[PDB]
Amino acid sequence: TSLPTSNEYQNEKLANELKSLLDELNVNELATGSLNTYYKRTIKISGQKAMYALKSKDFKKMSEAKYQLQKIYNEIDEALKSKY
Amino acid sequence: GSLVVKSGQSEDRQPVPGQQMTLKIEGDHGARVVLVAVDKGVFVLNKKNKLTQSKIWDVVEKADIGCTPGSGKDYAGVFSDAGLTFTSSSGQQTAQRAELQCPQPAA
Repeated sequence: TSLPTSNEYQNEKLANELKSLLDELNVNELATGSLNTYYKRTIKISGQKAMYALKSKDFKKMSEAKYQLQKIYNEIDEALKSKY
Repeated sequence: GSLVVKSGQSEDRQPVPGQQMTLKIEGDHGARVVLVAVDKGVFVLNKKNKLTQSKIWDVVEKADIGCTPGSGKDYAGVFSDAGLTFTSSSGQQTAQRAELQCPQPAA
């Protein structure tokens, strides 16, 4: 074996980056138990979008869901610092 | 003084139900501010009997003791028509006022 090709790299990297967030999904999803309903509503929706995008291996949906899932995470991180 | 209420977010667009947003309040120091938010849909059924700064001054002006844009018939009239009373040791005094309200607007 040698090396990947054109769509062989970027399409795999995005998949890994999307998976990294999906692993700690239950972590963030359960972290909204004490937060408001907004965070609980946004993460349960942005959650599937990341999973369905992963299995489809579609570059578009994976990226579209990567930032969709990354945004909600950051919004939760800040939502916790006002609570210590 | 001055009291202004604008959006804390110096950027971005319209929020989403449940989302947080910073609310900047520019007022005088040491002043207490009471807030209240109401759906505009309510004013579609009734917009009367609200509270406006303009309605406040309108009341203050109505409670004015002056009943003349200026000047008078004589010296004793100038003071009275401006909401004042003059009295001296020489005798020159103003017209006795014994009525609360201004002159009945006789067209």
